[PDB]
Order: sequence, then structure tokens, then C-alpha cells
Amino acid sequence: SVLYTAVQP
Amino acid sequence: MRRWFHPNITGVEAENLLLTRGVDGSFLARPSKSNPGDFTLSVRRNGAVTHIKIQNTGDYYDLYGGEKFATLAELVQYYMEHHGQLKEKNGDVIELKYPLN
Repeated sequence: SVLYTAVQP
Repeated sequence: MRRWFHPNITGVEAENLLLTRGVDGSFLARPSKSNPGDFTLSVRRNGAVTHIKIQNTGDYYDLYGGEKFATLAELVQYYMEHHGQLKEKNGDVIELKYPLN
């Protein structure tokens, strides 16, 4: 697994 | 597809690769474990590795919002050249600088 980063449009 | 795409690396291997051979700015795209069939971007920034999921809707690819692209390579190439367009949710700029392998 790994941790995810959301992105800002 | 292009010189940052690793068709057979896990997230973990990707962040070990980025932490050992990469430098701040290094990235790759890899297969997604949470969504088999989709791709993920992993980037070495600040003192760690950032992972961004890439949505393939079935019509287009995007970063679950933002600009849409027909192929995965147009996605990456766009964020690599357009300064300041990749940002985390919190507003910090993500830089797509050095294509790894």
C-alpha cells in the first residue's frame, strides 16, 4: 500500500 | 506511456527507488494497487515521496478534477511543462521535474 495526496485544481 | 513510466513497480518499490536514486523533483508513473488498471504518480518532494492517483474515467484521464487528457502521457507532459498547475489539496506546488527511468 502507500499514502495518497489529493490535488487542488 | 514514456521515460517515466514503469509498468511493473509497486508503490513501495517506487518510493525506495525515488529515495535511493531520485532527487527532489524526480517522479515516475506506475500501476495503481487500489485501482488495478489505473496509474499513479509518485514524486520525491520535500523529504518524502508523494503519490497522486490518476483517474481514467473510461473517457478521459485527469487528477480527479482539473484538466482532462485523452492519453496518460498528455496528463504528465502537461503538469511537467505548465509551471504551478500541479498543487496538493492544501495548495503546495508539486514539481514534476526529473523523469526517472
